Amino acid sequence: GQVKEVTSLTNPIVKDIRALTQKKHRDETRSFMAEGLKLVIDALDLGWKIKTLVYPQVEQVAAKTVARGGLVLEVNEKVISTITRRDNPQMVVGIFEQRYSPLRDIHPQEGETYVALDRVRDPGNLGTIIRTADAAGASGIILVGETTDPFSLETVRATMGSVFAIPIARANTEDFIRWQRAAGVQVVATHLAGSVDYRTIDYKSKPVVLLMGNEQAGLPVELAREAGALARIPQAGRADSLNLAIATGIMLFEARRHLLSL
Amino acid sequence: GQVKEVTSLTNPIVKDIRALTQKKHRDETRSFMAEGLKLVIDALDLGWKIKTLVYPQVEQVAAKTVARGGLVLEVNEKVISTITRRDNPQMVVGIFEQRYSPLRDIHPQEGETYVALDRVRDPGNLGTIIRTADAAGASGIILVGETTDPFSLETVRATMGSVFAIPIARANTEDFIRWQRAAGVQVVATHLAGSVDYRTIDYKSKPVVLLMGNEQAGLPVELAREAGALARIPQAGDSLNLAIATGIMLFEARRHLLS
Ligand SMILES: [Co+2]
Ligand SMILES: [Co+2]
Repeated sequence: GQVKEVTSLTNPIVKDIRALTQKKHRDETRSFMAEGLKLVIDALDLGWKIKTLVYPQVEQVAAKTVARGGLVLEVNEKVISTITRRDNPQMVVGIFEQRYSPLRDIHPQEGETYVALDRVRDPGNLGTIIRTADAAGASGIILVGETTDPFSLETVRATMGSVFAIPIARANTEDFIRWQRAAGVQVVATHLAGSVDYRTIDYKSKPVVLLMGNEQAGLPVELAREAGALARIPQAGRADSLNLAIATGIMLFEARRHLLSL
Repeated sequence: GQVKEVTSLTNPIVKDIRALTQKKHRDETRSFMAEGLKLVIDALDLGWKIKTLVYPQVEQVAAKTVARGGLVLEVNEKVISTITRRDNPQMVVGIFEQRYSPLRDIHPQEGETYVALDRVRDPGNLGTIIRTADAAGASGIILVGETTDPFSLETVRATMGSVFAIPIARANTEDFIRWQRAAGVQVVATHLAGSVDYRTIDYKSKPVVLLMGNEQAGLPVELAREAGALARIPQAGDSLNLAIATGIMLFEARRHLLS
């Protein structure tokens, strides 16, 4: 690794970072950006691999970076707010390697809760669910099919750091169904048609996978057939008009209700 | 003539619609924008005053609009995109009168829950909370102190139309405390110091007001002190998004009344 200074937007290295706004670029580098000195520090203690740092504590992190084998760019106020796209930005920004837990290395144990999200499309929702799942003590997030990107700048930010702290797995629909069948789990799916009251469900017998549907479409029948129980949250009309993050939060706090205490 | 065609983005009438991005014009006209044919329809059925309709059922809405006093504007898809500021926008847009309920006219009763937000600042939080309180059967939202505007475009959007369905009141801290003290309510405030587990509080004896602190400062002493109970949500290792936390509160306060 090495240190190097930059003040030009046209600089080769800066073009590469800004290109992480785009999904296709991030996928090819398997990389992503996270803003915040503190967050950068916490990420390192949790075993995240850092590729580039950008900006007194500042100086020992720069040290740790070069030591494991990656770059360090000192920069002007105009560059940092270009790459992070904020008029008034943070002084520090790390570029890390993405990580996904492979689905077949997940073996749910007693007391555990996972949240599986079928074709989640809103980065706000995805990031808020990740944070909430971490607050609630879930052991993992499983992204099923084509979802919005958990490592995009907008999702990461809405995690407030929880992206570093709870594992995330991705799978197509077939592999997910196979994994769930063989995992010995109670799959609780929110799905209006065929439902029981979320509060009457057995969350204690087996590890729980909470299966949530896509914001607009909801779960398809093939996922919904895979469920041990179909959940609804009773509302003041016969409508289900809950934001996906909110419903997901409600479900996490009920499923772990018997496990969370003051 | 109440129906009228416009081409030019320069056309005065289109500049005034775009002025509803500024808070000051919104406040002095008392008006605001809501996008979507189904939303405009539901607003008209819920009895909101439409000032302006911009664009089959469209024909039906257009006639409710002339019959209730409003103006109709037929326009190019360029025009519609420029007032919104959204790629691929809805094809119908309504401009409505703002409606606040005065606080003094709310007399809470047994089985009712209200949400009070202390200087909420994020438009997406405010909007999802309005929508969630609507879904849970809450009877009112109470904006306490300086808050983000519930009738901004960003808040209205995040409500999914719920801005039309649940009353909104606004009050300075002092009128809230005055109201609350005379209203016969159990105020349950999310606040860490002095708090109990949200699940052990008494949500049955009195109509409940859930009081949710500002996202970073939390509740000022004046409000926390008045609360009948201080609540908290047990977490693994205190940092829920305001709106998630409010949803969880609402669905516990109303746990005994929803089935
Ligand atoms: Co590339
Ligand atoms: Co004006």
